Amino acid sequence: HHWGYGKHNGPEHWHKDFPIAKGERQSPVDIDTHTAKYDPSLKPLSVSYDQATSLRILNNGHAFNVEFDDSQDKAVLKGGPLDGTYRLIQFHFHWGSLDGQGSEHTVDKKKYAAELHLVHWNTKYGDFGKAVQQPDGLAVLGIFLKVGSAKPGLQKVVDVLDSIKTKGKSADFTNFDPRGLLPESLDYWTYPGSLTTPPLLECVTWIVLKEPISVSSEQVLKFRKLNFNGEGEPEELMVDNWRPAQPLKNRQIKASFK
Ligand SMILES: NS(=O)(=O)c1ccc(NC(=O)Nc2ccc(C(F)(F)F)cc2)cc1
Ligand SMILES: [Zn+2]
Repeated sequence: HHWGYGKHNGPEHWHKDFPIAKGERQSPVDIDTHTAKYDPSLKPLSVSYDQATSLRILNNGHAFNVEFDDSQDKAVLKGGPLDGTYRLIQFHFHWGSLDGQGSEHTVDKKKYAAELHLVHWNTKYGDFGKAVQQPDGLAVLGIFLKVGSAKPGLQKVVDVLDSIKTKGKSADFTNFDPRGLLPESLDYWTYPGSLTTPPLLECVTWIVLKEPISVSSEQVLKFRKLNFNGEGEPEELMVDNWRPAQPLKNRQIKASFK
């Protein structure tokens, strides 16, 4: 209820209301590239976003979510480590106050400027709320952002942020094509984990792409102008909305590539 990313309500406090914060399959994690093992058993990853139907963008006080119509199999993720069909429901990002931090996952302890999460639920469970109660309910495709060249397919997102500055604001966001946020390669790492925000449910198969996308400094600067607060409340810039790496415990990270 009053969780956030500050000193007084941040990740080190979450366990009091959400004891699974100290569980056995929490996310994010550091991806040690030397220890991850290539797995021949992985099937090809299939990202099928041609019929994706975006609807709205919402500042929820923690990030902003671009939401999709998930009432039919329009935009789906299949293959890789996944059994069956996972429907896209929303994407969001986590980012930093500085270009050297912001990602949730790390790669050999490297932090990226931001991380995109494309969230999908397993259609065998009928709805998102049921899926999050299952160990294989969700698949989140995570994509790192580094600062360099602009990402043209992100600009429509950046340009609507002025209209959702504060918590609880939303705006129409139709006809956005999430294909424009992907890198060229679908090479990935995968492991079983959790939501990275309360309620921290252990329901996610994480698929983290190896290739980052590049976004411009100007693009990420606009993310940092958002607010965690509601309208008419003291301004708190929406920055550093990332959970740090958690203990790997009894898990193995698998690579799709040699
Ligand atoms: N950072 S992360 O990728 O691990 C992650 C964290 C929290 C969530 N939660 C939701 O998407 N919640 C949600 C979606 C959708 C609905 C619906 F509208 F269907 F009720 C109700 C709740 C997802 C992902
Ligand atoms: Zn996330």
